[PDB]
Amino acid sequence: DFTLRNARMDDIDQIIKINRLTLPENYPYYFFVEHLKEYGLAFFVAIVDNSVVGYIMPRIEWGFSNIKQLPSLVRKGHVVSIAVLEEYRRKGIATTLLEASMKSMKNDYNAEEIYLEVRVSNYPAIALYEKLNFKKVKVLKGYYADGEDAYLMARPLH
Ligand SMILES: CC(C)(COP(=O)(O)OP(=O)(O)OC[C@H]1O[C@@H](n2cnc3c(N)ncnc32)[C@H](O)[C@@H]1OP(=O)(O)O)[C@@H](O)C(=O)NCCC(=O)NCCS
Repeated sequence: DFTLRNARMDDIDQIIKINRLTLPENYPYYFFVEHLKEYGLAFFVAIVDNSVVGYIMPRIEWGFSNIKQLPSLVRKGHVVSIAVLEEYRRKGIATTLLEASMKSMKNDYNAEEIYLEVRVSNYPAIALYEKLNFKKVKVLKGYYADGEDAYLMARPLH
């Protein structure tokens, strides 16, 4: 009962409201637009009833590796943001978004790994990443503004 496709500039508003509704980290419009162009092949939306109800926003970076079994310097895919509207959760959306984005990160921008930051209290997110074989590879102490820690979580791509 849903549909995956690459993000397009007319989704930006839907993407923004979802961001505003779901998350405390509320980037200005131009931030989504810029990533959408730079890394659009790996930028996906989830669609139900011709509405956007979930999105994933990537950045591709180059720098030091997060993971033991990778080389020192690497191309890495950074999940900057991912949200699904509360009404539509547990229906497999965030798993699919991550999978599409990873496949793209790998085959479109040559990522060797994909990492992210997640609040240590965000149990259902942590559960989703571990299920897709992300591992906790660092605890960022007092990472968020309120002072909450994050786990940096990461996973190689071959
Ligand atoms: C809710 C959220 C964590 C996952 O979205 P989702 O669409 O439900 O993801 P999925 O349906 O693909 O869930 C797949 C797995 O993630 C875990 N998971 C997802 N929602 C969960 C929930 N309420 N409770 C416990 N585990 C959950 C589970 O391990 C699930 O596996 P399973 O259903 O086979 O048992 C998150 O992506 C979201 O939409 N909103 C929360 C926003 C947030 O706090 N952080 C997002 C960026 S850090």
